[PDB]
Amino acid sequence: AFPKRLEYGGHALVWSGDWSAAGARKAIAGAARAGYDYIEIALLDPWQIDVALTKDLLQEYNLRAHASLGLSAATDVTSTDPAIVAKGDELLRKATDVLYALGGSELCGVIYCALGKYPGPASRENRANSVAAMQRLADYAADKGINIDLEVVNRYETNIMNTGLEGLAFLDEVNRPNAFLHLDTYHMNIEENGMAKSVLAAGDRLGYVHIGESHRGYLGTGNVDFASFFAALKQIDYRGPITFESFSSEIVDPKLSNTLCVWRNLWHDSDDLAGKALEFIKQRYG
Amino acid sequence: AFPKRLEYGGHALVWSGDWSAAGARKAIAGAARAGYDYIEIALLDPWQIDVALTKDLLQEYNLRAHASLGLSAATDVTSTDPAIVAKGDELLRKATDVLYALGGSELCGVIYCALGKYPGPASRENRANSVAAMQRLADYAADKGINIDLEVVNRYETNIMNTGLEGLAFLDEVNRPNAFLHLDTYHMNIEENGMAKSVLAAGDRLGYVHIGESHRGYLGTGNVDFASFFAALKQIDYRGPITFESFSSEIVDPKLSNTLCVWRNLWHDSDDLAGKALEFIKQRYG
Ligand SMILES: O=C(CO)[C@H](O)[C@H](O)[C@H](O)CO
Ligand SMILES: O=C(CO)[C@H](O)[C@H](O)[C@H](O)CO
Ligand SMILES: [Mn+2]
Ligand SMILES: [Mn+2]
Repeated sequence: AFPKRLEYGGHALVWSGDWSAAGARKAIAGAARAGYDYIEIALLDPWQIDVALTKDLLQEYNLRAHASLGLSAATDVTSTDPAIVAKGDELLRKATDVLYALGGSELCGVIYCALGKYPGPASRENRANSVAAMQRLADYAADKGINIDLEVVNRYETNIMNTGLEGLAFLDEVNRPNAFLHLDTYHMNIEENGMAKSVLAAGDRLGYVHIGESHRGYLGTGNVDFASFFAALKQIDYRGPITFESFSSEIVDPKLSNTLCVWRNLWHDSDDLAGKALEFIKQRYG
Repeated sequence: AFPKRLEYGGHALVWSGDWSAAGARKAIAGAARAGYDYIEIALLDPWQIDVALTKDLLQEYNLRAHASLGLSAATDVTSTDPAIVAKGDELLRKATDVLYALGGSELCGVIYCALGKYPGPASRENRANSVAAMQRLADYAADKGINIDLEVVNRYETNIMNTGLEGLAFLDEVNRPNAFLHLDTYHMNIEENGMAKSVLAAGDRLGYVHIGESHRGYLGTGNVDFASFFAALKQIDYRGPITFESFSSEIVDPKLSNTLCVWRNLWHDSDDLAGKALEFIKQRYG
């Protein structure tokens, strides 16, 4: 495992629907302006990013970067189609290479399956293939000082693991020192028996955190018990990335946004949303 | 409005994944054993139901019945395909006919669209088509002394309306005396700004309630603020059906369960779950 620090990040889609040269500048300037330690770049297509341009922007605004992604049908590492697993491995290697080039140390999100709504439950083979793929990815990432954090998401976004408890059982089959649990308050709000159980169970295996309101809008205007969740992080003295994550129809990534079913306009002002979110988080943690 | 009374029901999928002679009896016996006033039949294919058999079962167990359903792609009344909208009209008419033959008074659930994930946001055409289909259904239902209740569901299950406030605007566009809002605590837990606002706004327009835990499991083992929700119902003196709704991989309807992404086992003992649920509800609204 590679060093983790308590640091606060903003998800790219708070600012930019695309990672164009302009999109990258807007989002990096945005996160820096709001007082975030890092930007979390969504690498659903890790070939599209101009890596040298982004590195220059990170230097220019004195900002760090981590990376999240979700696979697609074409790159689903759970697939019993070996060719599809191989495309997944390839995308995950490229995502790792981009992260390393940007000086990042965390590759997180739905990296262990296709992000979206499976029409049926995962077979034993689906899970086994995901475990093996996360073993190959962890081993690849280990050579480049990178930790992987598997994001537990709700039933509409994966059929592999929907609770931190399920994630930990999975991580125990993976059995890699640089593979961690990634929890997200939005997803926890749906799946978890309260906001503390999985955090307490994870302890040092909790490698990465997403802060999202129940509707993914303004923090504290929804149903997420943040009092409970932040008390739990304290009880294990969590010291790792915490990125604010929010999706509004105002800022749209043609794939990610429709996959995430973001039908509603829950905000318009990126800077106001991100500014208030960071104040909300730091008032309750750190 | 056709008569509504404060009464408690169990959703069929608490007991049975099919509506065969054996499945119908298992669900109706289960509801009766737990002391529910009614069973809610999941009528996703209303041509499947043996109506005489079910009517006999309802007599045998001294139980009333309401029906919920979700449309599918082939019967989507939001569709810009007039043949698909027509198929929707036909299925909802058949559903109404079944409910009428069972002496039921409530057709509820996702009757206004295809239950599931849409590839993009609903157009004003999609919504207009839905409102007009719900007008036609309400008028057909009214001839048979049946109320319809529009169930607001989360972003992964509809693009038409995800909050009670959105539900009420759709409802008033329908503009029919026997059309009502249907709220579900599980969906509210995701989309709503607290558990009171939509209920207080709805008042007499709220015609049907589903009680589901955040994870659709045992009541009071999740994240739903039931205290706030039940306080709000009291404020508006809600006197309508209240269905306990829960899904576990323990009991599978091979269509509905997969559509609802029930990957996890949240319970194994139907009678324990249903019994404890009713006690939980009557303790807070009895
Ligand atoms: O919560 C999420 C999706 O619902 C994750 O943050 C995303 O899958 C991913 O991180 C986006 O890049
Ligand atoms: O909660 C629901 C689905 O998530 C609705 O009640 C269902 O679509 C339907 O009513 C089940 O029959
Ligand atoms: Mn997340
Ligand atoms: Mn429901």
